[PDB]
Amino acid sequence: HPVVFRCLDKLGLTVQSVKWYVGADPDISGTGMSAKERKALQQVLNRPNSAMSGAQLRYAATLSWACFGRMAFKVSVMGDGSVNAIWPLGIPFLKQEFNKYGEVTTFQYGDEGNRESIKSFYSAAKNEKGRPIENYAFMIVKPSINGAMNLDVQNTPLQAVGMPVALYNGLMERALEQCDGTPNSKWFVTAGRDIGEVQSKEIKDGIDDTKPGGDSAGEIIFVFGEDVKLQEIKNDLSDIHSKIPLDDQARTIAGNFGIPIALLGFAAADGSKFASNYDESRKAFFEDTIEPGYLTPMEDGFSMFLCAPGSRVIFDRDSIPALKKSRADIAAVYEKVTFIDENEKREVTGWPKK
Amino acid sequence: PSANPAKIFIRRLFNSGIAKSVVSYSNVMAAARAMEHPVVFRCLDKLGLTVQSVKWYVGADPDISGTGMSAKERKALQQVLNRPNSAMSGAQLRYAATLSWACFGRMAFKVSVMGDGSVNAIWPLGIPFLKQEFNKYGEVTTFQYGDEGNRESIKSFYSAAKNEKGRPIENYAFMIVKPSINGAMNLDVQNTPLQAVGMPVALYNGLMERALEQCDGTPNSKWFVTAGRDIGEVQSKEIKDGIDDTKPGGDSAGEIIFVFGEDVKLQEIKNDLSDIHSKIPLDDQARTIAGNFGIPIALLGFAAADGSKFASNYDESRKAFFEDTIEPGYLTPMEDGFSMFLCAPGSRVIFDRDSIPALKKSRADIAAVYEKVTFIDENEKREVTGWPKK
Amino acid sequence: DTKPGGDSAGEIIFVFGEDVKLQEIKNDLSDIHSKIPLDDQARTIAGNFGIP
Repeated sequence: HPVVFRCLDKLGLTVQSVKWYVGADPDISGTGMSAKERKALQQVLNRPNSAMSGAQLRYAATLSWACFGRMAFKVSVMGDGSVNAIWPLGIPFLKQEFNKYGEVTTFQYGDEGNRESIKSFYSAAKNEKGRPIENYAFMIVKPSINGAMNLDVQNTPLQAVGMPVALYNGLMERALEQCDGTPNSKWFVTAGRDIGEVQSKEIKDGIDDTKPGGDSAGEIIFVFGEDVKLQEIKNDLSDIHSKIPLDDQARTIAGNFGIPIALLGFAAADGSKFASNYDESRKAFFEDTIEPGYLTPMEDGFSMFLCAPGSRVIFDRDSIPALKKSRADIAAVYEKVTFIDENEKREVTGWPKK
Repeated sequence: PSANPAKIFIRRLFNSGIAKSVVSYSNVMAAARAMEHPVVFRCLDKLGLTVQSVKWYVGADPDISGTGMSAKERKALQQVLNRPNSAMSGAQLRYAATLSWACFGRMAFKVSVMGDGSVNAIWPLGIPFLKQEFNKYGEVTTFQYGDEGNRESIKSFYSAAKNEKGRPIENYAFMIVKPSINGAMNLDVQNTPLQAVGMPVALYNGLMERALEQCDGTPNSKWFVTAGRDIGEVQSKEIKDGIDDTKPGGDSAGEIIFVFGEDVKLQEIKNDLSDIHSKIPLDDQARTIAGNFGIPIALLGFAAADGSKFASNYDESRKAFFEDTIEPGYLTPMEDGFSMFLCAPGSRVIFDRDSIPALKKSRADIAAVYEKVTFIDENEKREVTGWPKK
Repeated sequence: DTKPGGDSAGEIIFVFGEDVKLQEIKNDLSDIHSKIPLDDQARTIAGNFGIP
């Protein structure tokens, strides 16, 4: 779709541009992984397998989260529990099973041609530290109103963009049909019945000689002894595509996804009134949509299902280009305050303790 | 080897031992006509030039260390990276890769390697002429390049024989892909902007065709004169000769027309061609096509009615286009793929993102601010502004 | 034949011997969705939740 695809690609690229790393948990300590294990998991976090890097994994995860509101992955584990590979699963081809208490016990991945079964993180055998010692899979779900998180209730923007998309498609289809179906002419000429069998040809030959490149281009048309009539045809195609409703549908679709329409490149007549300038919109889009919408869910899910307690997967927010100038300005402002310790100043602006 | 979930698909879609096309014929035709379009060609050229403007180099990996290539090997690979082969330089390789990525959503190259594993040349491969084969576990084994009669087979990086260090010791090829929704990556499913710009392009072409047809077929006349039947065989010629003499350069140019004793009628023919090309929809389609490619319309050159309402200046648009489209969309895939398939672990191919002319003023302006901050080390100040550690 | 791609596209229409009548049809869909009341209802819905 010429509108929804742009939004999905924008979200995917924006979430892709951000990195992460394996760090320590500020809140809970003591059971964390050693430095060697953290560095070992770091390598997998950069090259999950032989056909994908981290950026592509982020892109696929973002697309899955946007379209379906849930994402899943498969994890390969060695004998001692350390991870060595990660694979993404196609949400459309995934099925799950439950026990009588409601915990997921098995993931069924396949279709009518081939099938594969995977043990869930809960049902997989574990070592003394609680880490799995066999291949397993896990999935993340966006909550809903009812509160039953693992059941077939979804929360995605595509729920509500039905009517706008339908109307947009209808208007564009009408516009396409009309251009091909409409005669391409500008004059409509009629004549009486009292013109012979030859002067009738003569008249049209005389008119045709005024075409560009003709023998009498640019001259007047003189007709003798006959009342011919002309009717100008005003083929007004300036509103073939129904500009106003078509723009409104695009605005609604862009809004439901949480993307300021200025960043999408589409038209908006009142930019300065709300979107004061490009940079503020770029900053606001990130801070208000990407951080609480896409970064946090993946961060929390990977931290819950890969790292042992005491460690976490952390996204690097402050290093993004869109926030460099603001970060520098705020950092320069705190340089003057003196009732605050140096460590607190560092903590506020995103730097770690010395 | 059997843990890959991708085996779900390739046993159904791509029978083992049969080479299948990377892209469908319709995509190839769509790409072919794009280069001849007055709108899509400009966008593709803009992307290609902007991407080729950026240099790279071979450097050390900042996250993983050890067992990497020495300085000599890195400098040797630098020569190949600067002069890939006898016909193309680095910039042309970037241009071709950018066009392939923009049109088909995937790029492939062939790498020539000497006996000891060091590289000596690199060649680009045309996506339209490329086919690939899979084993039963779903990993690519052979790349088929050519046609039914003239053919060349290339072993993939995975199945090529390697030395004890894991580097290939014979010619091979590799391909990069853009993920999609269905999860699987190496299948015949693509992700390119050309998927979604069908209707705009079709409508634009239709409107321009109508404009040309109207231009070449509308009578070029300004007056329509009619006369009665009660005019002799000679007076009729006299009337027209009298009217004709008022043409520029005539004997009676600029004078009045005085007709005696006939009821001649005269109507003006207002040929209004001011809207021959359907300005409004034709501009809307161009805006949509430019938008889908992620290029601000101001940079392309086509006009818009709200330039100052969003973008205060031109430089901000130039900077934003780079930072939001070129960096995450094109530079990162090529960087990651080349680092994965050419350099040994502990090393990486790095683009020089901080020397672009568009960002020269911004870097200095930000650097002049950290000079005042004092609760940060000098090394941290250098790092945050892109400078290497002392 | 005056359709785009036809044998006589762009040329005039010359009908001899009949009183054919031609009417222009203006399908004005620029207010198909009732822009103003719809925007007012959207604003009213947004206001009650306390979201600018």
